[PDB]
Formats: sequence, structure tokens, C-alpha cells
Amino acid sequence: CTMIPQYEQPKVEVAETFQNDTSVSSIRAVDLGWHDYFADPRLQKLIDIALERNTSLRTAVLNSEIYRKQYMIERNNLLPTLAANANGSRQGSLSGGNVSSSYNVGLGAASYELDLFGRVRSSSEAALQGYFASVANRDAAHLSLIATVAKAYFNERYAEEAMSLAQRVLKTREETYNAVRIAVQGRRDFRRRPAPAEALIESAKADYAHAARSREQARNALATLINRPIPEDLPAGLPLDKQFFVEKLPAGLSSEVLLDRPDIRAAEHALKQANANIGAARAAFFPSIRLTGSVGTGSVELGGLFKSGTGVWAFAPSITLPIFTWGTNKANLDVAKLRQQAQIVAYESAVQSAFQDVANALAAREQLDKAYDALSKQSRASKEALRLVGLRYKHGVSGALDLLDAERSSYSAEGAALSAQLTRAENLADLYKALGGGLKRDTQT
Amino acid sequence: CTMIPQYEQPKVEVAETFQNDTSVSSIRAVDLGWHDYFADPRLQKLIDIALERNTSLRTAVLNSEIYRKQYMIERNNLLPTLAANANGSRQGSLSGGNVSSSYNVGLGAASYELDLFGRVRSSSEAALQGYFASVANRDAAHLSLIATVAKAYFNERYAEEAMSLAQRVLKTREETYNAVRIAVQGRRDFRRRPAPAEALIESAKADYAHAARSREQARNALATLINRPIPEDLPAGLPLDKQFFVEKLPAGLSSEVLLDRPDIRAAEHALKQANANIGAARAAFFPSIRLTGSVGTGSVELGGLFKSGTGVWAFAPSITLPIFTWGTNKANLDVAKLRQQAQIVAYESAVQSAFQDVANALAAREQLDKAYDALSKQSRASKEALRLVGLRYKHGVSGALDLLDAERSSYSAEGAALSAQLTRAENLADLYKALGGGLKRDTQT
Amino acid sequence: CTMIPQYEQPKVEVAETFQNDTSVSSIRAVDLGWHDYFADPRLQKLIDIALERNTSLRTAVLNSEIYRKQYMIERNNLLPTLAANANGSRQGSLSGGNVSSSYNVGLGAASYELDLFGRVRSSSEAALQGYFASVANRDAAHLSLIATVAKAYFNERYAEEAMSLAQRVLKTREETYNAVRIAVQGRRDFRRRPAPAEALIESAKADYAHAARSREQARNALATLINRPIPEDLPAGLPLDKQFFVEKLPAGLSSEVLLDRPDIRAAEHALKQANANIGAARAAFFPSIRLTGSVGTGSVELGGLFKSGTGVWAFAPSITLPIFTWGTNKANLDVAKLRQQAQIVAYESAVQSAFQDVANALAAREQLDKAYDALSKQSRASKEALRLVGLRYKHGVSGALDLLDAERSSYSAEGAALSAQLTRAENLADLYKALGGGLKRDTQT
Repeated sequence: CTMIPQYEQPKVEVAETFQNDTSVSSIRAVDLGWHDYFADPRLQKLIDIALERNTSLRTAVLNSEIYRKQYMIERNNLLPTLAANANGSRQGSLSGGNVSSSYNVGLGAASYELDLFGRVRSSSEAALQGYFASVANRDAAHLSLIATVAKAYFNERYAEEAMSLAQRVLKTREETYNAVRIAVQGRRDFRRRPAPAEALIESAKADYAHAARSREQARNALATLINRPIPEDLPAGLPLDKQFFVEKLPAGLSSEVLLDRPDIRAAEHALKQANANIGAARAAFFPSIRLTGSVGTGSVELGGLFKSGTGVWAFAPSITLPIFTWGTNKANLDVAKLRQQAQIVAYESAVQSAFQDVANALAAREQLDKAYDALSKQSRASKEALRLVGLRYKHGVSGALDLLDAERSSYSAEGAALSAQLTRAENLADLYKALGGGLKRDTQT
Repeated sequence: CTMIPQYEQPKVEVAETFQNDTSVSSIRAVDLGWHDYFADPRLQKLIDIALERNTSLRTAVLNSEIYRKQYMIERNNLLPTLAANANGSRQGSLSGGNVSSSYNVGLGAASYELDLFGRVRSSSEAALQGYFASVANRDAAHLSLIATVAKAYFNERYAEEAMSLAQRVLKTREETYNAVRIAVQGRRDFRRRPAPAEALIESAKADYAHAARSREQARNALATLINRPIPEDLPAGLPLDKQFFVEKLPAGLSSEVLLDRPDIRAAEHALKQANANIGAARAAFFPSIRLTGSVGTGSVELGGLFKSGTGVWAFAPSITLPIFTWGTNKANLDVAKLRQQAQIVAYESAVQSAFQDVANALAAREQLDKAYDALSKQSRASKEALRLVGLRYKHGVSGALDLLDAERSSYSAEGAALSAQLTRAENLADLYKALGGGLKRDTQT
Repeated sequence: CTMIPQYEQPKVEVAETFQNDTSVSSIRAVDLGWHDYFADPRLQKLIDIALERNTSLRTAVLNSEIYRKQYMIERNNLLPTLAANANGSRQGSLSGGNVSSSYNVGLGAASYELDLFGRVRSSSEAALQGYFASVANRDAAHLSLIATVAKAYFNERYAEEAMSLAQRVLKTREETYNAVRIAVQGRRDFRRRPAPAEALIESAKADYAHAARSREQARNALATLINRPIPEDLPAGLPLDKQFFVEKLPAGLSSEVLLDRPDIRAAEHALKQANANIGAARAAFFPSIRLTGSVGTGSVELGGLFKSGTGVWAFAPSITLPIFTWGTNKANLDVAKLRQQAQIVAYESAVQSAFQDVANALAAREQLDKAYDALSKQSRASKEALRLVGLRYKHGVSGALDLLDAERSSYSAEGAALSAQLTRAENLADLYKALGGGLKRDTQT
């Protein structure tokens, strides 16, 4: 009989629903394939190779394999190991008298512990739950990869557009600063013209560099995640506003969304493992029995080996039970119980963190949308203001400074739009990941 | 006799005083209870539940309990373990001749190592200092919790006021943008009015969102630290300028402030542990002695068991001393000495980091006060400028742009005041924590 | 014979060259001594003491020493351990009959495992490669120190100049705000003068504090890295533009630059270690042989000990071979192979990260130079604009606001130049470090 306590799931005090659920889509995030979630064909292609070559995933998938093997050897302790032990012995007197030789060549199993009280059985169950938890950690490593490779690609495309944004503002100032010298001469506060002229163009250059630099940092971080230098045959990609298929993931009930999270099911298996370790410590109060056996030829001389009459066998069953261990037996159980008491608060820590991981992602997608829409219409307005003054200068103006200031306000309000355009895209990848999504590639029946 | 070297505290080269001590209060930070340090009744309430339910603290307090148990079992190696070992044996010839059976059912202790040279004693001392250090780490986990839950609450209240700040600037622009159209018609650089009009209102909306989003992130991080969704029956709280009772903590002498730090006393116990491991390795040059004993009934047949005459006893004291170990004995000691040589530089690393942890907190509270006072009077000035122009527009003005620009300068200079109002509050919680404060709830006799 | 597989270096798919190599210098970064790389005599002095006293380096250099010792004891398993075991035994009847005593005092080696199949040899090789890898990690800890202490010093000097920058802008506003009241009375939009007047001076004060605070944080972090409070006898140092000797490091071929990196050679030794662990598991299919021997005096009474005729000796060679282990033998090898399969993907992860570590440092030094040059000429232009208006106000002006606005634009454009002046300097220290540089102090023959 085994002595492992029944598994009762811990009561994590947490809200039953999220105060930010607005979606109605049937398709769950976990159910949704990432290939049907991420839009950019370039990004879709990148994941397929990274999912095949990523070191962290390769490592995480190997560790789960050795935990399977470590389990398979622990289950083998329930079976007798057969060994062919051939040994010899020899005594003799120092003074120069007599000697004695005994040669035993035989086969036999040494101390098979008959697990009557599920001590080896429970300790083998720990190896299984240890493996089961590692598999879930392998899944968590799978989801963390797709989220990371996506957010690192969004940082690239942002910088791509950040360069081009500062590229054409260097081109639109190019046609104006030469025009500000061929234009009809203005006032003497024209001195307030080359200073912002320089201020616009030389900030635009500093921006292009920062963009071009962060572009490479995203480019290089991508080559690491795919274990390969970036290939050539790739579609030019889509802008940040076209990085996701039109869909917002639902997160129904908190109990529902907990089941999909790998890091959560990894916490219950690591707990079930600690339960098994109790069944091993609780069986220590019980007697342990061990069986020794052997066959073969016993002899005094090598010549007599394997000759008729020398055949012997053995059977030595030895059992034992501790009567007073000075509380050590009680103590080792207490440890096994505390080791398990820590796995329920680790399970609680896992849930409370997992809930927060989602509630933030929901609050972000809501507010990174409202904040983005504001910064976008601001860009449109500042762009419109630029065009109006763009005609004023074309006709009769008292200052290119007006037009020039309008260029910078339109440039700054547009760069601030790209900033929120990325932050919204990044969180979208986190929302998918933290919702358990990214498991399968394609959504199917 | 034991062979553990006497504990001499390492000489950490560090300044004796801090160049930022300005306080004169008798009440030490460590002596000061956090309930008498933190002002907000809402925050005071939050800590009491988090201190009872936090996972990280629950884990840290469990680990110190298993280190007590792991110690209790190591002290038990100084006592003989009694076991009732009943065993049987049986030999026999293969050809079909004779057999032999010997059944021994008895009681006895197996190999009690009489620790004459404090080898088990020292190795048991390591288990104690290991436990003593874990207790100090449990205290460091206690202090880190209060500091974290406080700084996470300040981030909430900041966002609460950040929303309301942008809320009324949306309300004050509301009454002006409708008024800027019903006002008497202005010039043609009125075109320089709706652009900043849009720029003010649409930045205020982007601010409210960022504030409302970071509000939830602080709200969610709070629900994690308390292992519970946030309750309802709570006082509305106090503003950031009312988060601390009027008091600045003193940090007298560097030697003085080192003693209160848990992470420091944890470094000396982890060192004392390494000292104990030397007393075990240094006793390896000495002979180890072991005692075997047993009583019970020896027999050839089960029937004879527990029948008169079968009573036997045993006493096998076996001692041994290594003569030449090929330097392995010297090597294992060298390791034990190096393992201890690393605990003094870990102690040094602990102190040099602990000193920096305080010196920064002192330099910050000084400069986050001077920088805050400047940003605050700037807000007052910009607010005053707004009111003056607020009357100009009310009478005879040539531009709502003046008034409108004054709104944004007053809004920006006020939001920059809240930013420094939080950073000053956060560091205040760190100063208390890094000074050893936060141990007891209430300051007492 | 040993059974450790030959070492074949993994094929890391990575670009052969960097798309940012522009230097032509023969002197490699690794070949270049840091004393000939870092310019500031104050910084050069600081490293020499930190390299002697840093805790993290002291720890890293100790761990490599214990790995040498742990190896030396594993090599000793190939040699017999001699022990002088003197033991006694005693049986007796409970009823009150007969007793029996046997006293054996002798010398002998217990179970020397004759390693015929390189099982101990291979397991000892793992201890060597484990040590070899720790040495490389000790080098990586050496390089990480110089990089860290340099970047922490640049942050200090930045703040030093940041304070002085805001110090003289408080001095130049000092002579103007008293002059703005003694100047001839201006218009009624003079109201648009004290608001930016306050805005300039009160931002300059907030800047000085932030600078003075971050100055101490860099000052304190420096005292930690050198395990000592900062001394006095030190040259005042050089500005950020004078922190490096005029030289840009070359990074020829990717294969070339991989060899200098300590973290890379640490990954191959940790791999070679896993190779050795296979030679131990692959030898488990083979029989293990063990030799027991002893000499000394056997007796029934203590008096007979060491008296003629009692001299006995022993020689018990015992060998054994597992026939069926239920796949456990195959499993333990599979683990040893998977443990090694993980060290090649850890080697791949090491390389892909090491390449990125350099490619970013190259792209940064290129773009942090172009972005810096732009922000610098912007400062010159804004400074020039200030002087021109500085003469306008000196003669006939309609607003100190013009001059006052010119002060802030010149102040802000100069502080933004120092910001890029530091970021460029920091990356320069990382480029040197990530290129394997910082090993030797002085570049030599």
C-alpha cells in the first residue's frame, strides 16, 4: 500500500473575473494559433525557424527528456538488478607458515528492497511529477519564445519607420533651408529662424542615428533568437498597424484562464511531487525489508570451479524497524510536510502573479489604445496645420519660422505616434502569451 | 575536544560616518515601528494583511523552519540509533545435497560514530549557523516586503492624482475651447490657436490613459503582494505629501548601522558556518571510531527462537586512522579553508553593498527634497502666471493663445511636481528599509 | 583504455564578418592593455586598486582554486588509500554461559577500484574541465570588472560636469535677473518674462540636484567596487571627451573574435566536461574490479597482539559485471549524452549571444558618434545664437525674453550634448570588454 495523500487543489484567494474583459470572440487565445494571430508574413516566417533553432527552447526541451530518463531509472528500483560477481580471497601467515584461498564465482542480486509500503513507489512518483512539471516548464519556455521574438521584431520595424520618418523630414527641410535663403528677405528677428532651422535638422539627424542604432540592436537580437544570421528571401513586412490580425482575445473566468497557463500546471505538479515525498517519509515509520540471493560455484581452488558438486545458492532476507530515532523519523516527515507546505504557497505565488500578468495586459490594451488614438489625431491635426501654413509661406508670409516651427510640431507629434504604436503592439504580444496563447501554430478543429 | 577556530570579525575597509547625516532624532529607524513611520491609514492597513499573507515571506519563514529541522537531525548523529533487525539466511547445494539455515532475530545499534574530535559536533554546528543565517534572511525578506508594498502603493496614489490632474485640465480646457469660438474674433495668427488647443487637450488625454493604466498596474501588483484581491472597507487614503509621519531617520556611525542590517548578520553566520566546516575537515587527520552492538536470539531453526539458551550479544568497537591519503586529507582541509575564505569576502561584499545602500538613500533624500522644492515653487509661479493671464483674457486680450499656453505651462509644471513628489516618497521607504527599519510594527519601550 | 569521445567543435551558424568593421589598427582589443586604452590617470589608478580588492573578482578567483583542489582529490581515486584499522569484537551468551573475543589490529587498503576502463579517469577529467571552465569564468569576471568600474566612473564625471553646467547657468541668470529689473522698462508682455525667468533658474536648480545626487550614487558605487572608501591623492581627472586614448578597436573575423572571449572558451570546457561524463557512463557496461588487502596481527587476546605467529595478511580481489539492469545502464548513458547535447546548445547560445554582444557594440560606436556630432554642433549653434542676442540686449532690445530664451536653448542643447557624450563613452568601454580586451594592464611585445 502507498501512503501519498490525495491531491486537494489550494484555495487561491483571487477575483473570479477581470474588470477589463470586453471581447466576445469564441476563439480563446490558447486555442488561437499564433500563425492566425500574427499578421506579418515576415514575422510568421521568422518564428518557424526560431521555434526550430532557439537555444533556450532546445535546452528546455532537453531538460524534460532527462527528467523522463531520471524517472525511468527510479521506477527500476522496484526490480531486482542481476550481477555476475566473481571474486577471490586469500589469507596467509607472515612468519612463513600456512595460507588459505577461497574462490567464489557466481551470479546473484544484491539487496533488492521489497517496497511493501510504497517508499520506492512514492519516491518514483516524485520523479514522475518532477518530469511532468519540467514538461510544463518546457511549454512556458515555448510561449516565452514567441512573445520575445515578436516584441523584438516590432522594435525593428519601429526603428525602420523611425528612420524613414526622420529621413523625409531631412528631405522636407532640405528643400526649405535652401529656399529660406532664396526667399525674399525678412525682418531682423529672422535671427530666430536659423536657430530653429538648425534645431530641427540636427535633431532629425540625432533621431535617425538613434533609430538606426536601435534598429541594429533589434536586428542582432533577432539573429540570436533564431540561432542564425538573418536570411534574404523575406517579404518586406508590414507596418506596426498591420502586425496583428483583427481580433481581441477573451479571458472569460479567472478559474478558466488559470488552466491554460503552463507555469500554473507546473506549480501543481511540483506540488504533487512534494506530496509523493511525504509518502516516502511517512513510510519510514514502517519496517524496510531487503532480499539477497546468489548462485554459482564455491571452491578452494580455481580448478574445482564449475566442476560437479561445487554448485551453491543463497537466500538472505533481512528486515529491520527503527524503534527510537531520537525524533529523527518525526523530523524527516516534518521536513517533507514543510517542503510540501512551501509548494502550495509557491502555487499561490504562481497564481497571484499569473493573474496580475493578465490583468495588466488587459488594462494596457485598453489604455494603450485610448492613449494611441489621442496621439494619432494630434499628429493629423499638426500635419494639417503644417499644410495650411505650407500654403501661407507659398504665397505671402512674414516668417518661414512659422512654417519651420510647423514642420517640427508635425514631426514630433508623428514620432510620438509611432512610440505609442509600438507600445500597443508589444503589449498585444504579451496579452496573447500571458493568456496561454502561442501553443499551436494554426487554429484548427 | 572540538577544532573550530575562534570567530574574528573581518576588517571591512569603509568610512566610519556618512557625509549626509543631518537628523538628530533619538529614535533609530530600526527602533521605529513602521506603523509609526508610514502615515496613510490605508497603507498601514494594507501592510498588516500583506505581512500575514505574502507568499515570499511565507516561503522565507518556511525555509528557516526546515533549517531548524535539518539541524535537529544533525545533532541526533551524536546519539545511537536503535533498530530491531530480524534477518534470516539460507545456503544449499545445487546438485541436490545439503542445505544450511541460520535465523537471527535481534536488536542493536549499527556503527555509532563516537565523535571524540568534534567532527559530528562541528558538522552539526554548520547546520545551526546555516539555520541562524536563514533566520536573518527571513528578516531581510520581511523588510523587503514592507518597502516593496509601500513603494507600490505610492505608485498607485501618484497615478490617482495624475488622473485627476489631467481630469481638471480637461475640464478647464473644456470651458475655454467652447469659449474660444464664442469669443470675439481675433487675428489671422489665430491659426496658432487651435493647434496648441488640440496639443493641450490631446496630450492631457494621453496622460490620463498612461496614468489610468499605470494605476491598474500598481493596483494589480498590490493584489499580488497581499495574496488577495483588494477589499472595500478602506479609508480613501492621503496624498503623497502625507504618506510619512514628520520624521527623518538618523544613521549615526557606520559600525552602528551595520549591526541592524539582517543581510549583514546573515553574512557572519554563513561565515561561522564555514568555520564549523573547518572543524570537521581538521578532525579528518584524526582517527574515527565506531561502535557496533546487538542482542537477541541466534538460531538454526525458527522454533528455537526466543527459547532458553539462544540469547546472544555483541560489541564490536572498530577504529581507523588514515596514514597516507596522497594529499587528499590536506586538500579537503584546503577546500574547507577556501570555502571560508570566500565567506569573508562575501561578508565584505555584503558590507560594501550595505553601506552603499544607505549612503545613496541619504544623498537621495537630501537631493530629492531640494529638487522637489524647486519644481514645486515653479508650479506655483506658473499657476500664478496662469491666473494673471486668466484675468487678461477675461477683459481685453489679443490672443487666447496666451491664456491657453499658460494653461499648459501650469499643467506641465504641476505634473513635473508630482513626478518628484513620488520619487521623494519612494526613497523615503528605502531609507527606512535600508536603515534596518520595518522590523516591529509599533515603536515601544 | 579510456572511452571519452574526441572533441569536435560545434558548428555555430553565424556570419563570418561584422557589417560595422571600420578600424584598421593592428593592435587587437584583447592584445591592447587597458592602461593603454583608458586615458584618465584617475581612472587608471582606480582600476589598479579595484583589481586588487574587488569582492566579485576575489570570489571568482577563489572558486577556480577550489575546482583545482576538487580535481586533485578526484585524481587521487586512481591511487590506493592506506588506513591503519584496529578493531575488536566480542560475543557472549545472555543466560550466563560463554563469551568469545577476537581482536584484530592491522593495516590495509579497502576496495581500491582498479580503473581498467577509464571510469575514474574520465570522471577525473570532468573535474579538470570543470576547473578549466571555472578559470575562464574567472577571466570573464576580470573583464566584467574593468568594464563596470569604467562605466561607473564615466557616470561620476558626467554628473561632475552636469553640476558645473547648471552651476554657471545659475551664475549667468544671476547677472541677468537682477539686470532685468534695473533695465529700462519694457512692454506689458513683460509678463512673459518672469515666468520663463523662473522656468530657467528653477529647472537649473532641479538639474543640479539630480546631477549632484547621481554624482553620489556613482561615487558610492565606486567605493563598493574597490572595497574601500575613495582616497584623496588623485589627479582631478579628465573630461568625458578625454577618457579614451585615440584608437578604435578592430574585430576582424567572427571566428577570430570568438577565441578571445573567456565566456566562449568556458563553454567548450564545460562541453569537454560533459564529454568526460560520457566516458564514465559508457564504461558502466563494463565490469568493475576492486581490490582489498590487509596485514597485521590477528588474535583472541590483547596480550597475543604483536607477538610471533600472529602475523596475517589478506588479498581479496572482487570483480562484477551487470547482466540485465532493466535498461538503467542504457538510461544513464542516455542522460550522459543528453547532458552533453545540452552543452553544445549552451555553446551555441554562448556564441550567438557573444556575437550580438559585439555587433551591437560596433553599431553603437558608429551611431553614438554620428548622433553626438549632431547634438554638439547644435550646442555650438545655440551658443552662437545666444552671444548674438547677448549683444542685442546689450544695446537696444525689445525683450530680455529673447536673450533669456536664448540662454535656455543654449543650456538645454549643451546638456543634451553631455548626455550623448556619456553614452558614447560607456559603449566604448563595452566595446573593449566585449572584444576580449582588458586582460593585461599594459600592451607589450
